[PDB]
Amino acid sequence: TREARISRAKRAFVSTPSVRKILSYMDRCRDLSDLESEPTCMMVYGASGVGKTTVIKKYLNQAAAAAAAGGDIIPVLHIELPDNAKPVDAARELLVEMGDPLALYETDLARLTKRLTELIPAVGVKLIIIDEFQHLVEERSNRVLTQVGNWLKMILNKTKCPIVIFGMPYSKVVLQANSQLHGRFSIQVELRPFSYQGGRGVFKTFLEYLDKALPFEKQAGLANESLQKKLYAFSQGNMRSLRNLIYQASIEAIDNQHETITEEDFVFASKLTSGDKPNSWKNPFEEGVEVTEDMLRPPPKDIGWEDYLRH
Amino acid sequence: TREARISRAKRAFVSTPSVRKILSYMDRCRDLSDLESEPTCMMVYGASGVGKTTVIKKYLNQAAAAAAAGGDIIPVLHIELPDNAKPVDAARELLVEMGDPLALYETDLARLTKRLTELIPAVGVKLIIIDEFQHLVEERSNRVLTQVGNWLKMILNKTKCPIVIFGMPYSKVVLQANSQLHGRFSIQVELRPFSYQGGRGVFKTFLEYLDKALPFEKQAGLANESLQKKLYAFSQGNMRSLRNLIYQASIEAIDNQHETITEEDFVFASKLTSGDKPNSWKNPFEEGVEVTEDMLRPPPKDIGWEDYLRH
Ligand SMILES: Nc1ncnc2c1ncn2[C@@H]1O[C@H](COP(=O)(O)OP(=O)(O)OP(=O)(O)O)[C@@H](O)[C@H]1O
Ligand SMILES: Nc1ncnc2c1ncn2[C@@H]1O[C@H](COP(=O)(O)OP(=O)(O)OP(=O)(O)O)[C@@H](O)[C@H]1O
Repeated sequence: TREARISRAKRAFVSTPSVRKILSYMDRCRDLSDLESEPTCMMVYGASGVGKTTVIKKYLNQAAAAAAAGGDIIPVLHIELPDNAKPVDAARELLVEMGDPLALYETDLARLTKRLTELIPAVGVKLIIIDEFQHLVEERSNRVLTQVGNWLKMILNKTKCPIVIFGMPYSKVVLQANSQLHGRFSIQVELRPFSYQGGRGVFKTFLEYLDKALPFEKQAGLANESLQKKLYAFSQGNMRSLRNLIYQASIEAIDNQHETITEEDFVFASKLTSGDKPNSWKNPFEEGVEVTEDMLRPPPKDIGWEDYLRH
Repeated sequence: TREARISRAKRAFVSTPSVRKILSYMDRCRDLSDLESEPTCMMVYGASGVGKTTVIKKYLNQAAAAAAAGGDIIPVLHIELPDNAKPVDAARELLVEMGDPLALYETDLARLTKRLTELIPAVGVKLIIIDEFQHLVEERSNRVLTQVGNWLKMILNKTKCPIVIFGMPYSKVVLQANSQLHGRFSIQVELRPFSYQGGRGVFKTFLEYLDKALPFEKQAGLANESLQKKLYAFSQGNMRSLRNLIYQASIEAIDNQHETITEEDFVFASKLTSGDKPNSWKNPFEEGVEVTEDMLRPPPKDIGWEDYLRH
């Protein structure tokens, strides 16, 4: 098995230009906010499985590895909002995250704000990052709760720490609720999936950078004339499922004697990870499924919005 | 009676490949976690009576027999969470378990964390194992409490000891509560019951290894053409009830003159241990009950989830 090759095949990262555009903007946000005056407050979108958490873990690596190895400073922070977040609920988890506090046996929402606003200059927080903004909409109706939104405006105007919010593409109507939240968050971006399969794409260079990143030491055989056809036939532009199927083929090749990912084990990888796909999506690998041109069609605009049509 | 034969008939263990897969993964977790950097933190599932406690007692035998006979080291630990566990409640029982402390007349949850984090390198804990993770969901509603979850993340990030959590299959939504708990627990497995009765199963080899493991010195007569039919008719794939009925037949055979388990005393064993079964489950042994093919049907996916539908 040689589990080093397995973990080294799973932990692989390809920097598409949108990702480095993002990380450049967050360093821009980090040492552009001067902690004297009003911050910049970027907002990042992206659908399910487009690489968001990988982006922020890249960011806390390249921004906080040496400063977390040096001492208890914690300049950048990483937060997910729990579902249907009460303002005291999000505030207390954001508080027990940073520092070494006890911090949550009292739930009073004024005195823990006191403790968090005295601690946010005490350890020297350079940036606060929130992962999951779509948790503030109701399940069965599309009312949105902005107790946490006005609380986040309060902690923004209290201490001038920059905030970078990630979230689903349907989570922006929450920002359409509070207009002061809408104006305070100026930079919204678009981390949409891979667009086309027609040729000379960013998809190409991503694919062959992943190919040299793979643990097989000669060639992976991928990013070819017909392979990206069935690859884009399998995953829409969907980064998580593409990488998942690729990893599930790579483990199958390293289970036995195999020199590269080839045409006997990539099929069984299509057999496993075909579960999340819809019924009208077509299964292209086993016996005779040639792929029409309309099925490599680019992803629509409401690609991170199908959590929202039904209600 | 000859109670040696009774205890030697009760304490019998058959290593199906999923069990040795597990124990290989926990030795992998034990001396893969280096106690310098971030651990691996496996999670194990399994329904009621699938052999979990037997697996961990096998593990503390084969991992800690000689080191517990040598001195007070206690490298591996065994913990069950009490029901509706307060963080101080789970922490104090995890504390009085290891070492020889007094440890629970104070319930302060900061200073006992102090004592436990100075003691976890003092005795040299190699691994902490928790049995019962399903105790953190509410009875009447499906709110889950994650005071203990964030406390377990705290003790995970404080000292870098690997943690192996066992639990019910419906207990994974608790891990879906905290996303940092979800990401910190990477390896989740599937200890599901025995799948089919159709032939050439793992069930076969398990059955005849149990047959040679039985105290009768010629043959047990089991694992035959028609016996596994009524065996899988009695127990679904359910290891506890299968082993229980087998033991209740073996005691009945050794109560009087009997040379093997046979067709007069195995019936009375079906008479006793038919209580836990549902009403629509069919009782197949007494007079004329031939078993249809649909009743050897494989167990469903929500087989460890019927504690969860009603609320
Ligand atoms: N730039 C990249 N290069 C290689 N693999 C990537 C890249 N970005 C993401 N992946 C893969 O995609 C998978 C999904 O990542 P991630 O969870 O960050 O997406 P996401 O949009 O945050 O999904 P979710 O929002 O549901 O968490 C990861 O397992 C990772 O291996
Ligand atoms: N590999 C095995 N070989 C033989 N017997 C076994 C094996 N595994 C389990 N058993 C039998 O199954 C019974 C139930 O064991 P165990 O309690 O570990 O299951 P469990 O899933 O932990 O149940 P619970 O979770 O309710 O404690 C035991 O009495 C044991 O005799």
